Amino acid sequence: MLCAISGKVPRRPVLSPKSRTIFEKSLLEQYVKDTGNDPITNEPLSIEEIVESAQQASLTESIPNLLTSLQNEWDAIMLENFKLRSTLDSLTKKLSTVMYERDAAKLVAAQLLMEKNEDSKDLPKSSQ
Amino acid sequence: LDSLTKKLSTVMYERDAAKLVAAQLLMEKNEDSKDLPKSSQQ
Amino acid sequence: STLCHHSLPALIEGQRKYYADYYAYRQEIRSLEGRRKRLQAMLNSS
Amino acid sequence: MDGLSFVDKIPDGYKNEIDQLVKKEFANIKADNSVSTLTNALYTEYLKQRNNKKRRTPDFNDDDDTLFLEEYRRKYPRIDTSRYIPNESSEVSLLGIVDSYLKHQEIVLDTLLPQTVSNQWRINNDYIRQTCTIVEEMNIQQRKQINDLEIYRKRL
Repeated sequence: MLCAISGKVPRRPVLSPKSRTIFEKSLLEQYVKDTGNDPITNEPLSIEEIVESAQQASLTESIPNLLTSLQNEWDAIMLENFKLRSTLDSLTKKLSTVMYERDAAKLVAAQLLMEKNEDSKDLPKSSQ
Repeated sequence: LDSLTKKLSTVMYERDAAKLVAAQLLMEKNEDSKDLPKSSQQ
Repeated sequence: STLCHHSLPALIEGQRKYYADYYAYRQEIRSLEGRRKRLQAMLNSS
Repeated sequence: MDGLSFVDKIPDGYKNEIDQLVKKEFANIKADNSVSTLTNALYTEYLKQRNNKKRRTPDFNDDDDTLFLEEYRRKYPRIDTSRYIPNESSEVSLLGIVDSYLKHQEIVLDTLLPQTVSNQWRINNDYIRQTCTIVEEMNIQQRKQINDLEIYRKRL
């Protein structure tokens, strides 16, 4: 019911036979011309390999399609992707804080595995 | 975004899972300290 | 995917936890099997 | 690596104590054209490009360029009445059928929520049986150890 590239609701959906994932026609035709492969599974796919109604009620107050609707579409495109670049930069910083504290905890267990077993071994030697 | 969020999630869950290893290991190490010292004294 | 990954890492670490405790149990069994022989040798001198 | 979760029934003070040990180790180790340039600049500035609201502004008894403006208002009203005439002919019916499409889409999301919920419970259910078995193996190991510590002192 949706497209698996943009997140649209497609008007002419097409499905690929190598991996069954429903894509909008213009977006999947653009990908095969760029690099001739399926975007999801990275398998060989061509334009001839692809295999081919939605209602949107226009608002009662439909000038606004030129002015007010079109500015809000290119505002919401601009602000979201910039906030999404801000989302991708923060996680790669939080990836670094994850692995460093992970490797810090590995050195704790590596240090404490030598501490515990030798402390137990000294209890076994204490009996003699 | 989602592919490293899997790497973020799997690390943070395993970090707190490996963090619980230390809390168990430190308490057992502490028990072996007082056991030997009370024994080696007497 | 978390609990799928949490299942796979913990199932391999469980065997390493037990086999470490298994080999530690074999060494404590040797101290028990040897200390009884010295007490068994007490009645030999009697 | 082996930390029992369901078995270990671990205080919040132990979480703070173990985090200090981790923190002490942490201290030791210590593709577009020019459209992308405009979109990044507009979002960083947070400012939007202005649209033409001149058609709302037009006034009577004005010059030849504004005569073009008032005739533009006439073509917009004839188009607006034509666009309103299609909606009236369609009736709500057209708004009704798109609402039925939304309920079918919404139901598919709820089924994906049950499928993920069923699978995450199954991964937990397999883990819970392993933790209980790892409990008894550790408990029997501890009981055998406490026997050996007591026996070795008794023999000596």
